[PDB]
Amino acid sequence: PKKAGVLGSPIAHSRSPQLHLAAYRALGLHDWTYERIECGAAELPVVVGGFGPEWVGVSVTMPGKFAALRFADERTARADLVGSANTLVRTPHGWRADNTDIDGVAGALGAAAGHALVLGSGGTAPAAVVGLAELGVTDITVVARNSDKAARLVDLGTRVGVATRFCAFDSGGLADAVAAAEVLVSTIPAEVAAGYAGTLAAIPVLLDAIYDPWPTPLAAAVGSAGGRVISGLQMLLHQAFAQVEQFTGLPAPREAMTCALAAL
Repeated sequence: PKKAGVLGSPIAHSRSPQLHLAAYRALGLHDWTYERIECGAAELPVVVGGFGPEWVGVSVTMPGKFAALRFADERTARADLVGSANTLVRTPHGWRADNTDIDGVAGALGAAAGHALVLGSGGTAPAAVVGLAELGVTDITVVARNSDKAARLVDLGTRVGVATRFCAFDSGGLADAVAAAEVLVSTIPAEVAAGYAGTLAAIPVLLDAIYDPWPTPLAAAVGSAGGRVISGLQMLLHQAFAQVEQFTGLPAPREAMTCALAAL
């Protein structure tokens, strides 16, 4: 019997246990548990440090992903690349940090090329840039409120081989940016994106990281226009596959987890 869970604040409405427990069931790991743990950044070392030996690893959501990367004694190249970790895995002597939000974006989209648009400068935005690059996107426009953080994201794009630029929200460049991109990944709150929904509506494909409440105004606008709409639930599904594999040592049971997501 082993233990896993998700660390975050807030955490009460996490859908991670539904996915992980569906997976453990399908794998015949019936005795494993997966718990929602209220945990902020400063509290992360207290909780993970206090884990007994039956803990195999934990998922980490906001606001602990930077603290998670620091707490680990070992970090994957991709976690290093995006600058934070949503996964901690127990190793013989310590903890390894990974970031599966990259898989979350790349897997939810399946494929992409040419030009992409990313809303937001922090959160899952770095993972989205890397995930987009991974799929073979060659040009990314970052649209964000924070111009300083956006420049850092732009440099990351450049460093994974992608022509990357910043476009301010209310600079009069957004329409041109939408017209040139084939896919939009939105990492900002639905409340912020809503006012831009009319301009963003024309995008051929939307991946909205938000999944609750649903639909977001942006999703409704794109869906109304006939664009492909992918909810945040798909990102959650695809980032969970790699965590299940690292926690269990077994292949992610994709059909069982997909059935659990449909219920979600």
